[PDB]
Amino acid sequence: YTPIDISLSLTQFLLSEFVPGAGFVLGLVDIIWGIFGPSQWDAFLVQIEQLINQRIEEFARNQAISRLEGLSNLYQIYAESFREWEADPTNPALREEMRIQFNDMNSALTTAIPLFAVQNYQVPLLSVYVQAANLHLSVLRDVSVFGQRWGFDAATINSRYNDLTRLIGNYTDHAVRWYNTGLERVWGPDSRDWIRYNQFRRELTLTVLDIVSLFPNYDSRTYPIRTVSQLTREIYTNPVLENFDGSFRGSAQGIEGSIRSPHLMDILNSITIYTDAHRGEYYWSGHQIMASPVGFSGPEFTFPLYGTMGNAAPQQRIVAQLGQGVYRTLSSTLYRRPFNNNQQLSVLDGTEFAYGTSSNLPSAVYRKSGTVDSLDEIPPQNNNVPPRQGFSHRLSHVSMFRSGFSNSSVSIIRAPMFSWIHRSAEFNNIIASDSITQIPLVKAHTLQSGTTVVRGPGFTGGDILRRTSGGPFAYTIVNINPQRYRARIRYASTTNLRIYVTVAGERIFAGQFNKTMDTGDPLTFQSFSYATINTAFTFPMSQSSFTVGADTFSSGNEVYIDRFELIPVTA
Repeated sequence: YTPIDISLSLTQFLLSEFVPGAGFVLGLVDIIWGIFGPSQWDAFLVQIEQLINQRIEEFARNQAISRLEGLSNLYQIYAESFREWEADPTNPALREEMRIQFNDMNSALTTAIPLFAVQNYQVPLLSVYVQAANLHLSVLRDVSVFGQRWGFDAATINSRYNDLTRLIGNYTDHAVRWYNTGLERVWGPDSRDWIRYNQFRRELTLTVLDIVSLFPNYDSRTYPIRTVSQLTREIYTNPVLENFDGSFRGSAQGIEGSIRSPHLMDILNSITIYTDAHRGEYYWSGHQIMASPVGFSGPEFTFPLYGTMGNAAPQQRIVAQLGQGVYRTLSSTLYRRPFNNNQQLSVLDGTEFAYGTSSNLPSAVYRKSGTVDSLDEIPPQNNNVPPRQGFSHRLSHVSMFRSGFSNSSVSIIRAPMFSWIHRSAEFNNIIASDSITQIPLVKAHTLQSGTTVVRGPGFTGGDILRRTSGGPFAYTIVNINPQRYRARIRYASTTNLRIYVTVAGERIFAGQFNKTMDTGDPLTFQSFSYATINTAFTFPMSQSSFTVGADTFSSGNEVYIDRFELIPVTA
């Protein structure tokens, strides 16, 4: 029912079944554009108005909704026209309609996008804007790969491809511009301001940012074959903070500060919870987390203590990661609002950890279960299977916003922050043939000195690595699935430089590449480019080591790398 439900089901369709044809077009109508009436575009608008406390003026609101329902009729016609032509691609009448349907569908999308960027209303119309933007690029990709078989000429086919590459950027820049602007207009000093701030961050990551991160994959000339992306970013939930209503007039920075800093991806192995108690009320006081690197090549590190190590109950409540990991939490909150030390409480007295499998697997119950369901905020991506099987995110970290002490404090809050990484972020770095595999560099094993993980711009799928002086970036383990590959790095830089790759520690291939931006410049879609290394190579071992670095530039510049790509040579 909710747009967050719908956007996650669309994201997986754009990750797994992202090959063009009749099946891809039949999918867009069956998830988004098959809606009759306005009851689905209304909900897509309400989900952001309810968040920013401002409704779109009804003229621009009806005009945008009716413009969508107009596109919804046109694309259904375009869809059924595509299906007829694929079943018989020689019929001249089917090819003529195919050219006519695209020319009408393209022009009608070009005329409809301005209605989703109305003056002083671009932020609420954003999820609708990216929905229409995703549709415009898909049909501009169809002509680049099928237009020559429809009857289009080389000149008009090439003209539409330059529209494809230009709009992958201008749509993205518009989305990140008004995501950041909308994020700021909600951020505030007090507690309920942060709740609105993190909810805006969570719901628009799922309904906007996760979709825009896949726009580059429509480039049929950059990705001539199949490609798979990995969303490594984390989004957060707080059962204690979100379940109650009263705004704790304290620190929104203190909560945001309790979020972990940009980091390499790690697999949450286990968590040990310590239990304190106050006036006959036992609760989750603190915990300790153990995690492992991507793949499992290194040992497992343990994080410093979160919270206080209370022994009101035995510490033995260690919870592991099994099956596909933890997909869902059912927490129970304990509040205590006395009347003017006299302790206040804002803690948890129980949480169920549900496991992801295609079969039965019993939960991990800390003390007891509750009805503060993370599934209500992390909905599943597949709905025709039980949520345990069709989950969209896996638990990756459990930090905590903490405050107060049982000794000498009047108020106490122990609210763990649940970090949810996307499911597409695989446990290991699998390198596949017959497909262009994308490994975001945050999936690396270790960083070398002088390499910084920095918050991503918003369109890369996650955070990125940064370096300001020549040297290796990170060292990552790969797994290969008679094949040789071409190395391609998506990078940003303020200087001409040399990007190199090192395979198994021995052979090393490099290349001279160009700068993309000036110094003191925001990270824009145009600031990123593809640096392809010419020579192709093999992997000695079935599990290899892959180093990517950059040098030959004056110190004091900025070099960003989002990911590297491995391209099969045969295809």
